Amino acid sequence: GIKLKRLSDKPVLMPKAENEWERAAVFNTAAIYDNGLFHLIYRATDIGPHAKYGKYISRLGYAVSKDGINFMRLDKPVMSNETEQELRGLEDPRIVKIDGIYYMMYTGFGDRFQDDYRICLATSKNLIDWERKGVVLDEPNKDASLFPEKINGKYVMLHRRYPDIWIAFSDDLKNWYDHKPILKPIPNTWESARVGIGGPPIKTKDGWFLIYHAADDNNVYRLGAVLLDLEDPSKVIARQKEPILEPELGWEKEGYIPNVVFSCGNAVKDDTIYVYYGGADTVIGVAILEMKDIKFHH
Amino acid sequence: GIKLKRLSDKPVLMPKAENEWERAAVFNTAAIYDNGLFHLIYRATDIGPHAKYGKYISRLGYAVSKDGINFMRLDKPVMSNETEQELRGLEDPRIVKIDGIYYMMYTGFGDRFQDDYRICLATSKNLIDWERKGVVLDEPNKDASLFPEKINGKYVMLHRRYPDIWIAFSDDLKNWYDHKPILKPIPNTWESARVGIGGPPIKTKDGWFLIYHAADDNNVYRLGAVLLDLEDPSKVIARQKEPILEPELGWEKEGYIPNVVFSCGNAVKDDTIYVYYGGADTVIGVAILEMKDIKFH
Ligand SMILES: OC[C@H]1O[C@@H](O[C@@H]2[C@H](O[C@@H]3[C@H](O[C@H]4[C@@H](O)[C@H](O)[C@@H](CO)O[C@H]4O)O[C@H](CO)[C@@H](O)[C@@H]3O)O[C@H](CO)[C@@H](O)[C@@H]2O)[C@@H](O)[C@@H](O)[C@@H]1O
Ligand SMILES: OC[C@H]1O[C@@H](O[C@@H]2[C@H](O[C@H]3[C@@H](O)[C@H](O)[C@@H](CO)O[C@H]3O)O[C@H](CO)[C@@H](O)[C@@H]2O)[C@@H](O)[C@@H](O)[C@@H]1O
Repeated sequence: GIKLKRLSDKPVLMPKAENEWERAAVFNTAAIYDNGLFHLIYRATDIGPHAKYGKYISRLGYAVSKDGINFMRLDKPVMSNETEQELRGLEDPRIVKIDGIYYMMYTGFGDRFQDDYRICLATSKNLIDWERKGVVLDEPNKDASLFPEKINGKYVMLHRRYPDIWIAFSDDLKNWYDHKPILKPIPNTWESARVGIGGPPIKTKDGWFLIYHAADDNNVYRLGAVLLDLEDPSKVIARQKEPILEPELGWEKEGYIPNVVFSCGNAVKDDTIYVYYGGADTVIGVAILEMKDIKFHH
Repeated sequence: GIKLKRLSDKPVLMPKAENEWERAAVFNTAAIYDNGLFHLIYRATDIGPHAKYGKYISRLGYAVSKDGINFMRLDKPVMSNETEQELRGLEDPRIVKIDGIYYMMYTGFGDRFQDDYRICLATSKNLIDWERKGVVLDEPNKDASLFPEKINGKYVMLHRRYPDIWIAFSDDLKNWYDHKPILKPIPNTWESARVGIGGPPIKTKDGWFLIYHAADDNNVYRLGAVLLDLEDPSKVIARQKEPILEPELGWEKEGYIPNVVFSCGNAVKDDTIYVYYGGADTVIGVAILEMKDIKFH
């Protein structure tokens, strides 16, 4: 079945000692192909991203590439910790573009009380200047994105009421309705502990192609794939049994958080999907999948 | 008359010692407002830009800003020294946008023989990925730009056959015709030694507003202003006698090349012109002019 193919045995982006805001880790990046270029909005921390290392703050950087492998990067974050909901920063952005506007959903980590993390929304026309729209769902939640277009006149979002992937609908992005779970962990497998989306889903002629992540009972993170019905994305057409990507290389297995591959971004150019992923919550790699190779076992 | 007003008493961009390609100087930048942002394509050198320091190489960097004062910058040049005409790099870019395409004219400095510098053209849709189109005029020349639109069906360019500003016309950017001088130095003034354009001209209801630079007989560089006729830009309607900008601050007067202000870029947002300029061939500053204040005596 479906296996992602690494474009490089080295990371495509790494932390930068000279800049405090991204000195420790760059990971879990949004990705989009636009106007002839691959664009990354990447999560970056000043400290290793676990409480055992310290009070890490996540900020969002910008990088750009012609080929999807070799990146140039801006020296300052395009979004920084500004609100109370963002006391400990902004995490794990997912971006789609609808009618000339980029919609980014990210985790605002406050850590003022138990489960003080919230899905937040920001919009942009240019990926540099972001306007905050506030909390999307006022509840402990993350792993969220819009679908890249309206379905039957409505905005559609994926979210993650622990430990399951959920879907919901909205007329205006302000109020959400028709919440329902669509994907759950499976006991005694690689995907037993929890599930959550990767990057935003991608429209194909056979359905919505959605990459997801899961953790096993040792907290090893891997990626998998599902296909959702076009008109009712709450309906799962197919779910591949085996992972599409697992920690294999040294920088996937070792880092601040061991044995993690984790995606928040899948850019598309000429029928090739470029899946960007965090390795060990420390660096960013890329792996590809050609659209024609999206096949689920009949 | 017309005076540019500095937005800051500090530079808006400075060299960055940790990157070789822009370690010593950033200056003489293109500038354009697009999609809610100010964009700079800046000239950068690895060492002080004078022969006494060595064989400096110029490369082109990218910077971006919401407000036109505070910039973020990419870590690598968007264009580097690649051809024989660019042995010593790429200098002094001027950019305009026509029908979704950015046209950048820059100096390719080869230094293989006397006067081995040529106006070259590159195009982009995104300001990051540039496609070389080659030499524009095969002759010693610089200080060049397209006009930001076609006039009577034709591309129009400014150039500088030393020491005068010239104009020329083209159907296709490949062959040029109707070369004519439009602006010359004036003896016993601040603009006695030579003249050349600043950034691309800006369309006004009264004519084409063109910032130019000049050097005096001590090689002090200042900016001035002219107005050209809309339909025949070879015709000068007005020329201000006094400069619009001169070296005054420490980082304009002192640096690798003393007493220089030099512009290759003027971005426009909501009827305000943002004139970016090199100071002392070392750093970049910005000064503004509101359209309503464009008045000639
Ligand atoms: O520094 C002010 C601006 O100078 C021009 O570009 C520089 C250079 O100009 C040529 C010539 O250069 C002299 C001397 O002025 C210069 O300091 C040294 C540097 O090693 O070389 C000398 O030959 O000066 C003439 C008088 O204006 C000028 O017409 C010549 O083109 O040209 C080289 C190659 O193109 C360039 O690297 C230098 O920067 C301007 O075009 C701006 O670039 C400078 O701001
Ligand atoms: O969004 C805030 C932080 O959430 C984290 O995930 C938590 C929770 O984290 C656990 C550990 O798995 C984690 O390594 C350490 C880091 O200090 O904190 C613990 O509380 O794990 C559950 C299950 O996956 C999530 O539902 C929670 O959101 C990480 O994602 C951090 O990166 C993030 O800053």
